[PDB]
Amino acid sequence: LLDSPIKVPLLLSEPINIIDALEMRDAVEKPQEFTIVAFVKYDKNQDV
Amino acid sequence: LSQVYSKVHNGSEILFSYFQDLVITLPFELRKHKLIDVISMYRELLKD
Amino acid sequence: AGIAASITAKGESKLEVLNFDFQANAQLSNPKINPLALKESVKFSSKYLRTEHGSEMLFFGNAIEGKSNTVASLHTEKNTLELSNGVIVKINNQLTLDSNTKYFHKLNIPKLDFSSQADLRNEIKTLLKAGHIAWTSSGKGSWKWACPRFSDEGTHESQISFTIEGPLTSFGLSNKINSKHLRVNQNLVYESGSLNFSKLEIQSQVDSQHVGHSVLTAKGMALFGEGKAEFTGRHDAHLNGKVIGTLKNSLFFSAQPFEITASTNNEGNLKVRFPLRLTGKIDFLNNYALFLSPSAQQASWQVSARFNQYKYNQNFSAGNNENIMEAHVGINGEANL
Repeated sequence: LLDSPIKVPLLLSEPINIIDALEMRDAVEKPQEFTIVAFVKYDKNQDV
Repeated sequence: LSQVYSKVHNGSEILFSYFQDLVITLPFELRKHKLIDVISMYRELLKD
Repeated sequence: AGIAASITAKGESKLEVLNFDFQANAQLSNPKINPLALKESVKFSSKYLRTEHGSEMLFFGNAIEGKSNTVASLHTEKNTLELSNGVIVKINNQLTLDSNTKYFHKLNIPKLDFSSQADLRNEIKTLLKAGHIAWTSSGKGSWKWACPRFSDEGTHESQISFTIEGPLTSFGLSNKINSKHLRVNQNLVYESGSLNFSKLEIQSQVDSQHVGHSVLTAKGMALFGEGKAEFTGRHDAHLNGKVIGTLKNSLFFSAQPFEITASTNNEGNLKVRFPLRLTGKIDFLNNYALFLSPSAQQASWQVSARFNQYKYNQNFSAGNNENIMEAHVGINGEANL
């Protein structure tokens, strides 16, 4: 259920499934991988 | 009536083929066959 | 004071159409003595669609210069669409603008042997000044396509001339269009100087093989203060095809101080080819003549309407004179049974 395609719809209709383009044979027991990494920083000169 | 129903059935068959093509090219647990059978029964219902 | 804002967003997957390549940049500059410069450029690239924009605004006090272009282009197997716009605006003492717009498409659907193409240039040049207006544009475009249900080709040319200076208005319209089946020229001229006169002139010339020809010409000269009106109204229509005949309309008059005369003349000889080889014989004479004076007046109206085998003449003529009063009614009509 968690292996469904994820995309932003510029074109809503998919001529080929993203999984099909990925060529996987995903099963229920296959651990799908997701990792989000975000960094944010605001810089103030210590030279006052 | 026969001609109109034939045209509508042709359109429905095109849609069914497209949907089946999408279903086959997607990961699934056990429901591919169920959907295909539902579509076939729908075609028979259309003919009736 | 300046701010640098740059963006690079890249969402990647398969189905290249689904892959976009976005970039946006923004730069601002502002010294204490307030000449301001602003610039922008935004880019996205996905196989399905690509549109590009760049705008750079400058503000040197009284002097402001605006440049901004945007061009989009669609690319698919059946068709490739192309739209481009460039805008140049500058404001120092007058407000003059130009905005060019090129459109293009080339759509081809070989499933039914269909090909369509159209290039349109839609450009505006406009100048604004206190006491003067200079506006004009050229609606230039052409077309072509060959489809079993529909096939056409031709060129369209529209020019719009407008201008203001002092208390006189100048406006010139002239449309010239050519097509395989329809050919027509439409010139229109108008001018009126303050509260002095009014010049109206019409030039319509329509060309049609199936219908025949039709000519409309008419001209207007009205002078104010003295209350003179003198417009010349004429027209000739040749009818060909299912309806064959001639329609002529002469419209003459002269409105003058204490004198007004109207001459209307509508004439038509029409033979309409109905289904089953039945012809309607329409022939009518509708003729009018009027005169007006403070002491005497007259009105005459005469109709001679005839259909197929039924003919009807209706005669009426009234004349006001101190010597004699005219009052007669002439009614005559025959209907074969």
